[PDB]
Amino acid sequence: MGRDEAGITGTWYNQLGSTFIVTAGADGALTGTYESAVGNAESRYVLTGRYDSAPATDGSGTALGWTVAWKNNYRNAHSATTWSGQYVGGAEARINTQWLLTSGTTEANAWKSTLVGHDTFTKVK
Amino acid sequence: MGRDEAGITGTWYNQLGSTFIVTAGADGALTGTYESAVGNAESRYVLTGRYDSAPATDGSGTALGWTVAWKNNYRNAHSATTWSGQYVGGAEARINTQWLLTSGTTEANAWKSTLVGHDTFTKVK
Amino acid sequence: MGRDEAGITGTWYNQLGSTFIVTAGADGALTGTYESAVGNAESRYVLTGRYDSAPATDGSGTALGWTVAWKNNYRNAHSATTWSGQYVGGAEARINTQWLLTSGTTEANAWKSTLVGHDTFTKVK
Amino acid sequence: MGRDEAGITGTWYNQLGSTFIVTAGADGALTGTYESAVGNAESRYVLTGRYDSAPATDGSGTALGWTVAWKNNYRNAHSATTWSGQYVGGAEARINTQWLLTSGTTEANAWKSTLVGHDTFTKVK
Ligand SMILES: [Cu+2]
Ligand SMILES: [Cu+2]
Ligand SMILES: [Cu+2]
Ligand SMILES: [Cu+2]
Repeated sequence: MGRDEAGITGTWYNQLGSTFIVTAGADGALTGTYESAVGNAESRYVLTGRYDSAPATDGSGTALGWTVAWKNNYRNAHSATTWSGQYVGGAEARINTQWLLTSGTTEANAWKSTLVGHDTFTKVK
Repeated sequence: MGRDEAGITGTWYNQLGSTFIVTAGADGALTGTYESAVGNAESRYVLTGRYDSAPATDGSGTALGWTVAWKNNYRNAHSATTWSGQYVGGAEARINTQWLLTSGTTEANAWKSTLVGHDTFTKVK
Repeated sequence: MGRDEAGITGTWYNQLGSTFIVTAGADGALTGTYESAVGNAESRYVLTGRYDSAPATDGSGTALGWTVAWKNNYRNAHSATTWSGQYVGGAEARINTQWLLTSGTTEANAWKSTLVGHDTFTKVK
Repeated sequence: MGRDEAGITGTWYNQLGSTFIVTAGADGALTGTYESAVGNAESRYVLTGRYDSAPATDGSGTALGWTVAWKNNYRNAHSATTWSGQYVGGAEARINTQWLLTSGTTEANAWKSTLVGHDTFTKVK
């Protein structure tokens, strides 16, 4: 029922070699797993997020976001990343994101708690 | 079972007058609703996210994040915000965040798609 | 000649206890020194930046930004911070900023090169 | 005298078609002009910034940053962008950046004052 439900659902890969597996729900839900090719991470982590299930029909992308807390049965990196971005459909479909990775810190170290970057996800590679 | 499950669960208010209502699950899940006092928003929006359910015990905060897609039964702002931050417990408990708000745009306008800011949430006011 | 040339010029202090000393030029130039209370820093560092020397007169703030490269005669932290923000005049004058702190890294570590945060500067404390 | 003084100095182009012309000083100064291919901008704007004039020699990039206030003789967009990033030398030399673009706003609208993005600059195209 969601406009890009079919387009978003599936496996995505970013420029670092990380793998994102997501199911988009009719209502706007995103659920899946994330596996990072870098950092203090191993195997799959739970992700959850939201997307605009009724986007503009004027060539605009579809806004979405999701979160991974970097705790699973193997490791705990005491941190969470949120990706905020848009899905762009078509022959070379893309999810273009910026992200914020916050670590748990003392109050004294909170100024250096948050990394920022950008990931581009594609259906191939 | 989550260390700050009790501490995170409940109603939070930020510096803009927005209201965040969240339930923290034992496993790391965050579920709830968000009501923004500003922007192209009215009433409650679904949120989902994740938190570190077993944080460090050295005075460090608890990493977490969540997403709101700004579509509900009243409005659709074709955008999504992700908050990335940490929960700090105690007498004046806080969730200190930075956020990324991405709008759906054409490819030509993608350079101006994403706002960034910071929200501090407290249990009062 | 710049509208907030007088208002911006002088000594500013942020929430971390850092000290910013700046001279605003008529043309839009910012020149001065920065001393950080935190991180891999000691004593004063050169800063340079720019501000809007003819801002809107509708209660709006004055856009500005500046850069510090964290090399001086004492230390080199192989990094640079840029602050982007606005000056708000009046009895409790403020410079409200967000910043990006990029470290020199290998290409493999570039994903974790950039910290993000927010500093508020006041004329007192 | 600066390690990458020669490498940084010159004309750079980003993915939007914008042109950055910079001179790197021996001491760490960056001076030049910026011409944006997008947004509320026309012709050249003054930029100033800083770079690490003695970077690490372990394959690491060179940290740098600069600011443009979007006022010149043609237009005033009541805003300033800061780019924070690193210069990576070699056959395909790059300046990889993230940026913050703050507009002058009322206090009520300050939450939506700041855009964030990322630009990659190359010596060709
Ligand atoms: Cu619409
Ligand atoms: Cu631990
Ligand atoms: Cu004007
Ligand atoms: Cu060194």
